[PDB]
Amino acid sequence: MTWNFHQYYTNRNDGLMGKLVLTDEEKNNLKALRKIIRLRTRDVFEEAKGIAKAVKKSALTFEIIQEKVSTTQIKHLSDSEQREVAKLIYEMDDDARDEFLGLTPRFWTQGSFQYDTLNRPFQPGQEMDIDDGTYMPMPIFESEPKIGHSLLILLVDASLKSLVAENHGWKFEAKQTCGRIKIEAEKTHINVPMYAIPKDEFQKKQIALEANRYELDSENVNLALREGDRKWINSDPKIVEDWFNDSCIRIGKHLRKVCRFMKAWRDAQWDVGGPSSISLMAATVNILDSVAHDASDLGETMKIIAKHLPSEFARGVESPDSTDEKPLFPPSYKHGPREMDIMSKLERLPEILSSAESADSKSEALKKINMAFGNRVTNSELIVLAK
Ligand SMILES: CN1c2c([nH]c(N)nc2=O)NC[C@@H]1CNc1ccc(C(=O)N[C@@H](CCC(=O)N[C@@H](CCC(=O)O)C(=O)O)C(=O)O)cc1
Ligand SMILES: Nc1nc2c(ncn2[C@@H]2O[C@H](COP(=O)(O)OP(=O)(O)OP(=O)(O)O)[C@@H](O)[C@H]2O)c(=O)[nH]1
Ligand SMILES: Nc1ncnc2c1ncn2[C@@H]1O[C@H](COP(=O)(O)OP(=O)(O)OP(=O)(O)O)[C@@H](O)[C@H]1O
Ligand SMILES: [Mg+2]
Repeated sequence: MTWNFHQYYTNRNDGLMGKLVLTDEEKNNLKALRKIIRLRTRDVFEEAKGIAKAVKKSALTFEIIQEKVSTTQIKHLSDSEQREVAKLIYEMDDDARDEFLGLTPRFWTQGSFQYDTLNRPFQPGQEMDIDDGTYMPMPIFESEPKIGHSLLILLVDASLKSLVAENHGWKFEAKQTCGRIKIEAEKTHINVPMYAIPKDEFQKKQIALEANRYELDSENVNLALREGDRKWINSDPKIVEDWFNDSCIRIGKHLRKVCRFMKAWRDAQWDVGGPSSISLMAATVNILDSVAHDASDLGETMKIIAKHLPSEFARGVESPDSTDEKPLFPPSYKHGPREMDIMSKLERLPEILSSAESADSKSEALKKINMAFGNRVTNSELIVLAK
């Protein structure tokens, strides 16, 4: 007997899609969390700009600057951090100070929350994440921007830390590409990567936008590296977003669904680790662009995807952004223990899907396919006998 799994995957209630898509409680909870961080980040920058504006008018001692800082939200930084902030503001150039007084922090969400691939967590320790980037409109720079890299990082840290001090169960964590607020009890964390963009082009596009009811020069979108050798690196997140969105248009609405399923499979096989979300997306896109498939039957499509995935990761997965210094996934001749473990799981997937298809009953078919996605869908009646 052959079983069809289309309803198993796509049913918005009892199906896998029904288990992966965020509830209104979780979705609005993430939006509220993002709103709080955006408000605080802007308020913190205004407080810092207020101190700098006082400096501009009447010359203040470094002593007075440090006491002003201690009263603001910057106080939630360490004593050494508070002092450097007061030092940077005090030792700031006259021309550099004018640039800062006009600094306007902007925000734009990237990642799965933006292109709607965000799944509900499965195993303990797994969390939902919002990738809300902060943009700093400044003049184009080559090496070091007008407004210091150190100052921008500290002010963002102060904003995040000030929110942690106001919430039990919240914790701050610094990664290489962003600052992070972790909410363990809610299985949630928000990442805040900082970018530098051309102020002139930003104002231009903003003026045209408001009058019409717009991506800037990609080479001038600089990501701030916290612990890296380089303070800045040209990493435009818009490249990945446009790539995936264009792929969804080119391939169809079933692309986001199958991408969710592979990520759910990833969450089921590893409590932590496994292939990156972007690597799964890129590989899946390559398959649906090269191999014929039927969107009306995502059960067959997933089988087709699982069949070709191992060869995709073996070849190595190229990044949608050619600017990337590394591929999303290494080729076979560069595989270590980590990649071999991933290859082992990938080769196992198609066997699991086939086994579930040849099960003796709906009940048996459910638990077999649940080997790939874990126990989420409990309704075996979603599985129908193949015509
Ligand atoms: C990203 N971007 C980008 C560009 N170009 C290139 N090459 N790379 C880039 O990364 N161009 C545009 C943008 C960079 N420039 C801008 C970034 C942010 C803003 C701005 O006014 N943001 C608003 C919020 C936008 C939002 O919530 N938006 C919502 C969308 C609507 C909603 O969710 O309700 C959201 O963030 O989810 C704000 O700061 O309050 C204005 C311009
Ligand atoms: N160019 C480039 N961008 C990346 C890479 N990895 C992550 N990013 C960016 O970082 C953002 C967040 O990526 P992830 O959180 O790992 O992927 P995701 O789609 O959010 O997956 P989940 O977080 O598991 O839902 C993405 O929107 C990408 O733009 C990479 O290797 N190259
Ligand atoms: N090439 C890149 N360019 C810009 N940002 C990136 C890039 N790769 C990852 N990021 C950022 O890092 C986050 C992805 O996290 P990563 O894959 O580094 O593991 P992690 O979440 O740091 O692991 P852990 O949760 O154990 O700290 C994304 O939210 C993204 O904003
Ligand atoms: Mg993410």
